[PDB]
Amino acid sequence: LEARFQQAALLKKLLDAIKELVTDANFDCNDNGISLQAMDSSHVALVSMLIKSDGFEPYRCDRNIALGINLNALSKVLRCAQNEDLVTLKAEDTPEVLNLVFESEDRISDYDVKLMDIDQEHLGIPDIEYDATITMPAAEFQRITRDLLTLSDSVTINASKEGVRFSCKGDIGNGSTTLKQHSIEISLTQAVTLTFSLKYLAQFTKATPLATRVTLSMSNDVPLLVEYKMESGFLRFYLAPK
Amino acid sequence: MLEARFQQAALLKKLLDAIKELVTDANFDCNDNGISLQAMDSSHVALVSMLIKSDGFEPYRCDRNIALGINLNALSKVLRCAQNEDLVTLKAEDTPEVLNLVFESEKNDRISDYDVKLMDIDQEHLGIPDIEYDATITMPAAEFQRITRDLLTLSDSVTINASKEGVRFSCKGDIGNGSTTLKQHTDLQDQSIEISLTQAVTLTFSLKYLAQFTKATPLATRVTLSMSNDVPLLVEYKMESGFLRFYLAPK
Amino acid sequence: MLEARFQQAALLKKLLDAIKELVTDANFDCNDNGISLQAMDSSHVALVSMLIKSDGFEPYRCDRNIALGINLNALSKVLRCAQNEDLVTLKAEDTPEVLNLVFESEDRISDYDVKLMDIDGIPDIEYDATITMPAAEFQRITRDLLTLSDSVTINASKEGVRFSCKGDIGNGSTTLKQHTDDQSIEISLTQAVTLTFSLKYLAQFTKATPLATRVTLSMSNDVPLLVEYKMESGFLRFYLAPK
Amino acid sequence: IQGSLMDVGM
Repeated sequence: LEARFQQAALLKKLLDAIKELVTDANFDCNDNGISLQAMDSSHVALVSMLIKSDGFEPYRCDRNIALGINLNALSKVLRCAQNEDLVTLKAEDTPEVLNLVFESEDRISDYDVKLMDIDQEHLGIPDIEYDATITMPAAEFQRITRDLLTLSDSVTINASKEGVRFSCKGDIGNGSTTLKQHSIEISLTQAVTLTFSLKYLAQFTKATPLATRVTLSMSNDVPLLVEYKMESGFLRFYLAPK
Repeated sequence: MLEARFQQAALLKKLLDAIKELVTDANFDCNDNGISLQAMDSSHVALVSMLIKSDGFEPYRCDRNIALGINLNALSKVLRCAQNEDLVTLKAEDTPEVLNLVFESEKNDRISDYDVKLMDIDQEHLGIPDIEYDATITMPAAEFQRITRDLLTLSDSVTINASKEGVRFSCKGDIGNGSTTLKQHTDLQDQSIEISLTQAVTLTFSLKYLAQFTKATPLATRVTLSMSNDVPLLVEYKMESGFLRFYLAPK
Repeated sequence: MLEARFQQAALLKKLLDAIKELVTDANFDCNDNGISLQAMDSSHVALVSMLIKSDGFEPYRCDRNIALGINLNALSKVLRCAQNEDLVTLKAEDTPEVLNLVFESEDRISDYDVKLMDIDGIPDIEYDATITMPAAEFQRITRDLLTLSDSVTINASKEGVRFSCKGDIGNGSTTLKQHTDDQSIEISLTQAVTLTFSLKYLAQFTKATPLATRVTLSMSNDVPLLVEYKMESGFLRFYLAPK
Repeated sequence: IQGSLMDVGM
């Protein structure tokens, strides 16, 4: 395994989004790229990463490898890189250490992160027909979930012709913000109404700096899909309703 | 029925930021003239008086006279859900058990609607009628903030001397002691220090309170302090369409 | 009777910011050549030596040699009441029980009195290796390494100079070579030196970063490291014992 | 009260 990124800031940002929610995970490396799929401690939410090999300069993974990593440890080490820097990931003899090298143009830093052993599993993600979907500024989805969380633990989300509606009830009082089809795109095939923990949605919005747009997809009694799309891949969160 | 709309939501936010640390619960007294608030701190040392005139509202209408009891943190939380750019609209009923707020992008994308539970507050009158003050200063709100900030790190109290010779702020504390003094001085204008004296005055005040008053700094680039012997200090921040005033008892 | 005036109050602020978290109380020893300070940390691991020469003062006058015992937080608090633009003036009477400061910027004027207290040898050396580099880089490296471990080991050879960690997270090294562009990394070696130091202390030394764009580290085996920040009109130096 | 993804297929 040898993979190099143009910019170290985008690796930093991914880990910032994931690490609060997942402490340990396997990074599954292929010819197609590096991917990650994991649950939170409580099996309520699921994360799926994909950085395609397109987003690497000299990217090369001969055989298929799984790298078990504490994501805090990785984040600490990634903070030692400047945003401007050239990251290089290397994994050579044993899945016992992951090597990172940061450079610019101009000096060199390099670090080793101790790996661990995690288990293989396949939570199958039934791909499907989402009755309603919204896409909007990532910034605004962040603003709303931030603000609602200060009033209560849960939000309920209504999708209809009226537009899409986010509702609270808490001790302070209650209320709602609603968005219509103005940029905010909507597509409902039906109406859907579900309730979710704002603790989890707030953690998903740490992905805001990876993409200026975000996409929420729903169907009755089916986990919500929050998707942040990037070039050369994606980050996705699946959340079970209450 | 009360319906009042503001061209901006930021000023509302800023008012509540200045008041809420000092006053936890208060009645907002709504009239034909506008919305006003008058309240004491926990310890009855300081008094706040708000006024947003009906001038600062677009379709303002308050038929009868109403008093809205609110926890100011609760209100501040809800007001933070509005963008600075947004169009606030306050609505109350004749009961009333709740205050309604609606923030419209109005530019125009999202619309948010909240209800804040009210409470019941003792409609107690306090008295501070008008006075002409022996000395008054106006200066950059920012400097008054700087000085009180800095002096508070040295001691609990400041003494203030007004005279022909400028205004003087003095400490004594464990670290040591000292003073800053401001002379008459004109910039030709927000940066100027205007003084107006009919009689020399010297009083001592808690810097804990003055520090809390300086959270109003973002409401106005100029601030006005007014004094007379054995009479509460008046710190005033003036706005288009009303004012915020703090009265502080000397030690 | 001491009277000394500075152009800029921001420089006095910055010195005290660098020193105060490492030394709580110290004597400022004033004489004809200037004002100087030499002190240890609580644990006798590190030593600070200040020098503001009389060159860096407008009317400077210290009749006789005196020692001013000061709590450095107290002094820092008071110095924070001065604008960066302001004109500091230090005054101490023949007694003395208090140090007087006056700040003026043409014109508010402020003046303060700081209560004093009573408060209680450097072999000069030629060092086997020395490095000079951007103060900013030495700060970044020590900042970054400290997040991984408590100690760094430093190797000097003609391979360049190397800073190494090992910690629970894993480990790191960064290495600097002899590049010549105040961005140039200059190295000077008479023989190879390898020592280990607490990154807690080095991190505290890097609070001096705003006093100077360049920094100089000097080493020899079994001899305290010398981190030096040079200013127009004097210097600030840290000596650190290896582990 | 909250339910898990196992509850919705998975």
